[PDB]
Amino acid sequence: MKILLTGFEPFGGDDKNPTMDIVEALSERIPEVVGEILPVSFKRAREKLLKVLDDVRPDITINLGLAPGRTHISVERVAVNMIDARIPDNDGEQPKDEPIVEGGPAAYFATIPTREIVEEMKKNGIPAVLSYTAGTYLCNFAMYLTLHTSATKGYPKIAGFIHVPYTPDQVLEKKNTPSMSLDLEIKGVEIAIRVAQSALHSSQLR
Amino acid sequence: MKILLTGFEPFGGDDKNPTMDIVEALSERIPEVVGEILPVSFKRAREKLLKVLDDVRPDITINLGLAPGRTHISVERVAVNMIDARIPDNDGEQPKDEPIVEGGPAAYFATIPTREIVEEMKKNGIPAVLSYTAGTYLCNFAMYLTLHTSATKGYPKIAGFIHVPYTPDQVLEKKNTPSMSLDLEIKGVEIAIRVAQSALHSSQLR
Repeated sequence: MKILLTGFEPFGGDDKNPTMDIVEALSERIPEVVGEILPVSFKRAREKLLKVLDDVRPDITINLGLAPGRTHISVERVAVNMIDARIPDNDGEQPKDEPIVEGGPAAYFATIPTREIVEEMKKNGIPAVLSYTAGTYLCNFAMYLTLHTSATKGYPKIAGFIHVPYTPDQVLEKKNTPSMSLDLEIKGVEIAIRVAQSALHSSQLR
Repeated sequence: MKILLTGFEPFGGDDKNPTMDIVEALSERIPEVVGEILPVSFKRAREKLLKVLDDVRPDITINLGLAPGRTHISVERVAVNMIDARIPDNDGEQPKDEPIVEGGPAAYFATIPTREIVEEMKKNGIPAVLSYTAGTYLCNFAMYLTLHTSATKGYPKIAGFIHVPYTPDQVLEKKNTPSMSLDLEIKGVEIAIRVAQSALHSSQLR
């Protein structure tokens, strides 16, 4: 089984994006994991994401993103067919009210076992919650494209998106801004991978 | 031209729901507006909502709801086919991971001119913003059923959901809880009605 784990480069004024640290950490420890960091660019991310999906043909894909300001790890359930950039991307583009895929469904539900993943994280002492909006920026963009490729091409078999809070080192000068240790974030994503992996495996042994 | 405006009864501990005041105020002021207050009950709200839609055959339906804690009026763009009650309804029912309509689309986009409505509210000094999650409780439930009825039965022609903050009288004992005057909320919803009305009329010209 091959597992694609994607992350994103820094953006919006912050010099770091912890998803890069997570992807690097887990790809190094879990051999079945293939890591790819996407640029915060609608144009370039679309090309890069679709290319890796095609080249790797992963069985499972879990997209990662940083959610500045969130307090818990968020396991996304809904990807919407909409681009509405409240801020420009790293290339300066700021598209609004444009579909991600012309004629595609208004939304796609995540296919990895989202609730099971959230409960497993909590059992391990990790603050986690289900989320019904992944935003309408690059994160939602990657989530939708991944689920759309699954629905139309058959790969990955299942997929989802996980948002993580700022790590402590990112909020030293940010008042009233929540954070979560990198170690907990890595553990949470590791749990997400394993739970999705187990779920898919058992559905293939029937 | 028939416009259906729906609201909700009090719930979750609060003894008042400002949408009732809004619906009453606008129905008395605008002849083409028919008002209906839905119970905060998945079972009874489905019954009541579908019945009123059938009896009224509105051309436009704008569902209203109270969003405790929000700072601005929220013009919803996405209704999801999911019931995930984080708290029970007034009937003690707390369904989770159940579709609203079996086989229905994962989501329905609001069809009233959402961005135009938000911008017109702002032009009139009313804090308003687009929202991509109406929650997964009774509000999203009504939003989805309304848009689903539009898509499958033809009425209403266009629809959407608008969430309003608590009114000041509701947060006197609530710490760090935002509110908005009833007068502004009524004005905002009136604007939504007029803008939607104008858009529908213009789309039927030439």
